Amino acid sequence: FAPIPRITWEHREVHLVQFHEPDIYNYSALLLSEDKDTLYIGAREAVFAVNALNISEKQHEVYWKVSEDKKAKCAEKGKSKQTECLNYIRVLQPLSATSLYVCGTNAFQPACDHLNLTSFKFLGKNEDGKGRCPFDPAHSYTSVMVDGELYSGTSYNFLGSEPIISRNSSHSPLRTEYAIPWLNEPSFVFADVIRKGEDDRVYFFFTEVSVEYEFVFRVLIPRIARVCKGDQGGLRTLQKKWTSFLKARLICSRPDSGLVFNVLRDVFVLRSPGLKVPVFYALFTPQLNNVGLSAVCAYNLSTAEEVFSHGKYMQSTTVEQSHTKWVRYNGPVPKPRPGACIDSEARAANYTSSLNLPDKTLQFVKDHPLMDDSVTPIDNRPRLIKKDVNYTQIVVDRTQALDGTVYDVMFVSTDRGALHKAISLEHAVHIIEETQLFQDFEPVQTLLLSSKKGNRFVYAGSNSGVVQAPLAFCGKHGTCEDCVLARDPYCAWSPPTATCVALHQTESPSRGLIQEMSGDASVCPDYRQHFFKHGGTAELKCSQKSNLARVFWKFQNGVLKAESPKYGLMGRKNLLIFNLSEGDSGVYQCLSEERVKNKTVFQVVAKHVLEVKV
Amino acid sequence: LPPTAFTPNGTYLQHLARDPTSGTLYLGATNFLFQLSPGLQLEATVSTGPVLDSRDCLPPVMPDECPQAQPTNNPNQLLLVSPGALVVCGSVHQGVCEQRRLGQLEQLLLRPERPGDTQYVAANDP
Ligand SMILES: *[C@@H]1O[C@H](CO)[C@@H](O[C@@H]2O[C@H](CO)[C@@H](O[C@@H]3O[C@H](CO)[C@@H](O)[C@H](O)[C@@H]3O)[C@H](O)[C@H]2NC(C)=O)[C@H](O)[C@H]1NC(C)=O
Ligand SMILES: *[C@@H]1O[C@H](CO)[C@@H](O[C@@H]2O[C@H](CO)[C@@H](O[C@@H]3O[C@H](CO)[C@@H](O)[C@H](O)[C@@H]3O)[C@H](O)[C@H]2NC(C)=O)[C@H](O)[C@H]1NC(C)=O
Ligand SMILES: *[C@@H]1O[C@H](CO)[C@@H](O[C@@H]2O[C@H](CO)[C@@H](O)[C@H](O)[C@H]2NC(C)=O)[C@H](O)[C@H]1NC(C)=O
Ligand SMILES: *[C@@H]1O[C@H](CO)[C@@H](O[C@@H]2O[C@H](CO)[C@@H](O)[C@H](O)[C@H]2NC(C)=O)[C@H](O)[C@H]1NC(C)=O
Ligand SMILES: *[C@@H]1O[C@H](CO)[C@@H](O[C@@H]2O[C@H](CO)[C@@H](O)[C@H](O)[C@H]2NC(C)=O)[C@H](O)[C@H]1NC(C)=O
Ligand SMILES: *[C@@H]1O[C@H](CO)[C@@H](O)[C@H](O)[C@H]1NC(C)=O
Repeated sequence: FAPIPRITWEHREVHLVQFHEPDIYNYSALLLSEDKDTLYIGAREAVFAVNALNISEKQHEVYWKVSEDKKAKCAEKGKSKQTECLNYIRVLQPLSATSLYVCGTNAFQPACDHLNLTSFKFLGKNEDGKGRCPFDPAHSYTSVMVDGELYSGTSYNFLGSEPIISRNSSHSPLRTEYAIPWLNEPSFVFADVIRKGEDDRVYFFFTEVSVEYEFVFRVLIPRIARVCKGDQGGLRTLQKKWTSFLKARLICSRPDSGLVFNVLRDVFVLRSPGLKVPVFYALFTPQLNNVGLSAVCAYNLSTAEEVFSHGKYMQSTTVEQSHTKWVRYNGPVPKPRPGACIDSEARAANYTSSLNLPDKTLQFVKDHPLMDDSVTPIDNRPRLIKKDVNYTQIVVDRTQALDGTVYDVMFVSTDRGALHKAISLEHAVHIIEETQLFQDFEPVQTLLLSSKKGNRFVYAGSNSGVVQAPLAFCGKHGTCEDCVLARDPYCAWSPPTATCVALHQTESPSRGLIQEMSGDASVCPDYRQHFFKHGGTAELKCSQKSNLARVFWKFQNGVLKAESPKYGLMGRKNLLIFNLSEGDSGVYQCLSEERVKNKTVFQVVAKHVLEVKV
Repeated sequence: LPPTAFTPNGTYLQHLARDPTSGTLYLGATNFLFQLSPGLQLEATVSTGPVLDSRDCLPPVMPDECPQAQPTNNPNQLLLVSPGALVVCGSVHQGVCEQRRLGQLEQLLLRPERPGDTQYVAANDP
């Protein structure tokens, strides 16, 4: 299990910019512009444009509030008039340079519209968002705009009994089948297009009730799925339906410890400036006995692609003679491959679209959407497993250290408004710091990263507002030792400026900078006076930031024992000399000790010169 | 004078439908459709099969796309009189249906040229 966050930053001790509109709640949708300087917020009954560099600067505002006759219609359907019967923005996507595509629950009448960016006024397109947007603010939902066409995963109805992964195309509308083999009680988590003869694919991530597994209760299972951008459906069968829909198990577990995380919470696509293949960073929690635990598994796209392209499918079979069981299909697979895209191979066999695929192949995919092979993580284990924390959303920044060693920086939000910064150091997790983003411990519902030159920020939304944080707080570190010991690839010590700087931001010289991810503060170069009355009591204040260090006191060059009657420890860090007399005068030193590898790192926290009067 | 029985040769009967209007009876049989008077007088006969078929294949059954197509008999799956037409669904070709003129069983009104999965009506198996 991952250790405790090395340093805890109170909302008070760091520079965090906040945004909220009075009487406006549920800041669940976040979208930043092309230029990255304008962040758009989708809340309950409102859409805003804020300066992404200072979220507190409100630029534009637009509302989409529900009428009383629509609220009462919703309430008459036994829903909560002042809770669920309101317009929760669920779809906030780029449409053009001059517009956004917006959908809201709208007292259970999913409605879509175009937000005119030049005016920040809605165009009144008033489209029926049934299938595109959920009815209930409680229902799961995911959407990705690909080539001005919305690819959405949510419920097709009011009750949330009909799930749907569909494309609102207008030219070629396509949707999933309303069948258990296709989708079995899913809870949508994330979707994105993975761009390139070879066609683009639109991946979907969700948790659904498993068909392959049987246990005491119904077992959930994380799913990775994909569809082909060029899909047009089948001609005779799969009319207006996906022909390219294949899914597989997403497995996040440490078995030598019986830890299985079968509930997917978030998915982030690490788009490597260097690496040609994207890495999905997926966030999971266990369905069973969650108390709570969180795990972060990283999946190489190539792995998943290997399953969808060459993996054996699963067959459903009748078993004695009213039951259905699912097993590996070892029978003959049709050609062209069921679920495959219109690639170079297909085009050679005179196949231009799904509309001209053989009925043999189309029937196969319709009856075999599920793959036998699981999609496994890189190094076949989670990147991080944490206890006593319920992680909510994830973002990852691939950063180059001073050394040139590349670290994948994990920003993980909690259900209590906190953000953890973690890196997988040499075969062990290091949680650099934790920051309390929300003073009200509101769970971070959404998280969004901008790693772009200048505007390097993380944006977190909750029901109470939005928070803007940098990727590091290098300046909070006082000494070179403190700067190095942090083991943050973002932070380096600058001897000329006598400040711990943010490497890859500051205008300090690279060649003349200090950073050691080993934590060996050895690479570094290197008195509060008091006058108290006789008989009186002294409180010598001492504090440090490491949650992984312990402090001890020293008087007259010896390790002082804070025991009654002469001594006491107030708050485990502040020394208390009780009965002051001639001999108590002199130097009192507060020291810290923290283990890095095998070695211990002692640091002098406080220096005190106590003088007792006569 | 009028028949007291109807015993078609070289077939088995599946369904009967009476036209409330005219009294006309229609009979759904293996590879046959019959139109009888209310007095059981045979008025019209329509062939419904055998056809090249396979439950694994979709209509229109093309030999090049369905090499396992073999001659199949066509027991009547559904036979109902509607105000406009006689509704006819077979066991063959995925349970596809058609509409025939009432009183002119021979006259086809509607039989979709190229049907899709959403038009496979009846059980494709007797
Ligand atoms: C994600 O999965 C892909 C799929 O294989 C990984 O890519 C491949 O990794 C192998 C392993 O070495 C590469 O093979 C060889 O690399 C050595 C190293 O220099 C080279 O000397 C050999 O001649 C050969 O190239 C293979 O080329 C490479 N292919 C691609 C497209 O990347 C990828 O590394 C995985 N990424 C992660 C983070 O797991
Ligand atoms: C949108 O944001 C608002 C802002 O907090 C959320 O409001 C909160 O709603 C919950 C109920 O869902 C309130 O909890 C209470 O639950 C008990 C259990 O029965 C009930 O008896 C109480 O009357 C109350 O409803 C919570 O107090 C309330 N917060 C505030 C400040 O009023 C709202 O739930 C969010 N909606 C979504 C879909 O996230
Ligand atoms: C989007 O909003 C802009 C903002 O007004 C609209 O711009 C006006 O467009 C009309 C022509 O249609 C011009 O005559 C006005 O002078 C424009 N005013 C401004 C301030 O630019 C634009 O038309 C809107 N687009 C749509 C589709 O409604
Ligand atoms: C969602 O589907 C609707 C259904 O057609 C799309 O609506 C058409 O939109 C185009 C402009 O993009 C208009 O020119 C057509 O006249 C519209 N037709 C109808 C019936 O609405 C809509 O654009 C789709 N939206 C997205 C984001 O894909
Ligand atoms: C982690 O999240 C779980 C829920 O997923 C929390 O468990 C709930 O805690 C509340 C607090 O009293 C209880 O009323 C609920 O009955 C609990 N539900 C379940 C299923 O246990 C858990 O406390 C959270 N723990 C941490 C460390 O975040
Ligand atoms: C932007 O941030 C600065 C930093 O303190 C603040 O002074 C300024 O008022 C903020 N702008 C707005 C509109 O809040």
